[PDB]
Amino acid sequence: WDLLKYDFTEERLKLFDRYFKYWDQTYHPNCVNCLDDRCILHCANFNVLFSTVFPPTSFGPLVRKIFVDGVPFVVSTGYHFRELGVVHNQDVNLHSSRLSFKELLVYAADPAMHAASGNLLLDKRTTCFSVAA
Amino acid sequence: AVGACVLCNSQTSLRCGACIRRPFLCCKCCYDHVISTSHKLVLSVNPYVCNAPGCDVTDVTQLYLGGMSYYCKSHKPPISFPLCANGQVFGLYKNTCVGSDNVTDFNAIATCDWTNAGDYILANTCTERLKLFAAETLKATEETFKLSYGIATVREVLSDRELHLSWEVGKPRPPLNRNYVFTGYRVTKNSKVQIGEYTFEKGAVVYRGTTTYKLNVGDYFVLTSHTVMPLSAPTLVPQEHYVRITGLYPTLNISDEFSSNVANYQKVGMQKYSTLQGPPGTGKSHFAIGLALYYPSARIVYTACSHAAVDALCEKALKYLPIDKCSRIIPAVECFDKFKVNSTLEQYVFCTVNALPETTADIVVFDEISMATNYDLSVVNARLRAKHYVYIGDPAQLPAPRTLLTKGTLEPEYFNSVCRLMKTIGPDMFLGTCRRCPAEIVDTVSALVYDNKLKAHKDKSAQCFKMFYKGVITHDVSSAINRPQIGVVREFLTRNPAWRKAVFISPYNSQNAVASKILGLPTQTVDSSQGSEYDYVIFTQTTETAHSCNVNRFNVAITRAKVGILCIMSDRDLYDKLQFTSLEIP
Amino acid sequence: RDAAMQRKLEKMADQAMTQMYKQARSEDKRAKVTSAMQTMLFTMLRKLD
Ligand SMILES: [Zn+2]
Ligand SMILES: [Zn+2]
Ligand SMILES: [Zn+2]
Repeated sequence: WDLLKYDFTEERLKLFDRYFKYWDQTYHPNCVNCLDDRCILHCANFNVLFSTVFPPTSFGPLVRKIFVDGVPFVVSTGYHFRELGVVHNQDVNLHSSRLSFKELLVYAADPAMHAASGNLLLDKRTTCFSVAA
Repeated sequence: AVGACVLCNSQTSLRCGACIRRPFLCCKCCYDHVISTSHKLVLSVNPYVCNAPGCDVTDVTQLYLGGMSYYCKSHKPPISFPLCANGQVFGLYKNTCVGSDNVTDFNAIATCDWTNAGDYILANTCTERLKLFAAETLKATEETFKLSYGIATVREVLSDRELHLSWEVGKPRPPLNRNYVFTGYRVTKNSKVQIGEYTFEKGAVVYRGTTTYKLNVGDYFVLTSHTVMPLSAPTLVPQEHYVRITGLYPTLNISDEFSSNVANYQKVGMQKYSTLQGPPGTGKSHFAIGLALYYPSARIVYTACSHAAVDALCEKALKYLPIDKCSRIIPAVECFDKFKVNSTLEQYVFCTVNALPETTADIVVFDEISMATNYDLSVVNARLRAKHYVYIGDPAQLPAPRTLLTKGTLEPEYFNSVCRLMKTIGPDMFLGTCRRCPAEIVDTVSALVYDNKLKAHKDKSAQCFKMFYKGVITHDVSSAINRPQIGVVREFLTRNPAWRKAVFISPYNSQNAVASKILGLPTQTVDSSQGSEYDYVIFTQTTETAHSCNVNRFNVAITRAKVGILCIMSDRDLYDKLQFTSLEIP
Repeated sequence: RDAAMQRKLEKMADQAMTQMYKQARSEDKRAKVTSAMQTMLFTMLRKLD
């Protein structure tokens, strides 16, 4: 799979049509489109099965380059859950003058900047997907 | 939140909300600023305002302490405490405060919105902290007054040096000078992008820029100002008489290139901060340049109040100082880019106050001290920290842009902190060998203002003629039209076309605006032209008002020419004072 | 009454001054933490290549 590819929305629908063609309930590959919490659970159950196919590198925070004071930043403007599908932030500022406290806290808590500013990590002690050092 | 006071430098948490700068005030100081002014809003970690829902009072003496919040009389709880008590507003450090009997100066600085010269007089005749607060208040009100001007919405782009520009109705016309450069930022499809900084001046506005650009639809230029940060560093540390020449490294080899400046350098090496009173062109541009070569052992830092005035500094600096070892830091408007960027550790540093990082040096030279204000001096001293400060010039130059000044122009000795000691206690140093201007101009300025300290260079050719015209005064927008002067221009140019090889000097470009219909030459302002001049000069005063063309305007504007200058003395001030030639129409 | 209402007002003023000191210290801590976080973000962005 393409390393940059994270959506897989079409692939999830193709998997559902291939293995659950006559499952008579609407399946939302992205749980943002679900009707209620019961539908969220229903579609997340299928997303659990369908995410075992897609690469583990395509999940986690969905990051893009934004500019603050004209200086580029790498922040997570979305997330690709193995269960909730692709979720995109709604209040995403690709450009900004300055961040006072709230956006500063969000970007500090954001693993995007730390992972992008860290060294690639291959930790063979654990089978868990390492991100960065 | 918490900081030192302006009158006492004592820690306090009270800030005047009705002050444009909101300085920190001691409890006694806050009380004094509250009782004697209409400043009824005082700020703290929380604003001193009635927090009761449905109330809008914003006083302080009417505000009472109720519970954990603030209330007025109409909403205070039964347990209430007056904010104004014991001659001090309730705030942090209510027991550790000294106050000051000098409270009228602070009130005059704050209450008066910089309308007359007395505000500047009292701002300059006080302590450092009060002067800095006055300077930042003046900058804030200058920004407010500048934002109340017209907005240039470009409807069409016609050609170069001229635009099909229109604006709104009612909004006034920007002034003539370059002090109102436009730095607006337009939007094209999604957000703001880079535009650039240019100094639009009146010659449908001529731009004095060396680069080219094509405007688009919806692009507008605004008088963009900056946020005035608080000023910490003083203008200058007090002087002290040194016993020996210290602070600068004495080298065993001395420079014999400027024999008449060795004594000046020796005297500078004895004083902490010094300033030499010399007319424009009296080694003003190269005094620091020759100092950097006489003693190549001091960190020489050059700075100017204008970004467009650095070309005169760099014209001969590259010939005198080395080019390889000198460099200019390029921030991330037209200057050299062949230098090496990010040269933090360098003996010679060229930069501007807008983007000057923290650094240290030994000798700092500030050319063009007339147009720099106390805020500019504080910025210069805060960006660059050194034990010596050198000021080149004199108060008898073109004054600073006192745009909000409505009454009579400020006296030269009140322009800056340097001008205060330059004219009251006496000039620390003076130049007695001024071999730059001939006998006419040097003798005139010596007999006029310069304490007969200048001597004749060479003989006066007495080739200058003055005609006796009268003219009529009529204002249309900001200038006047004089057909008799149009007549005398031709009556002077009739003799030879070789007279024209000159630079047209005029504070107001109305003559160029009138002539543009037939000639159309690009317009440039004389604000930043020192150090570069031609032999012949074309001078048309066209004015007689003391508001701008006052007594201290022409005595240094006639010093630019070498031997040829128009000396049309249409004003009845020095006509019957000198001996030139004059004739009537045959 | 002068030793019960005035003494209560003095205690209330001391409590208010203490709360103001705590709020000022909180704002100073906010400024320090803001500067630290901003510098951390700016010094980790420069290593992004
Ligand atoms: Zn005030
Ligand atoms: Zn005080
Ligand atoms: Zn109230």
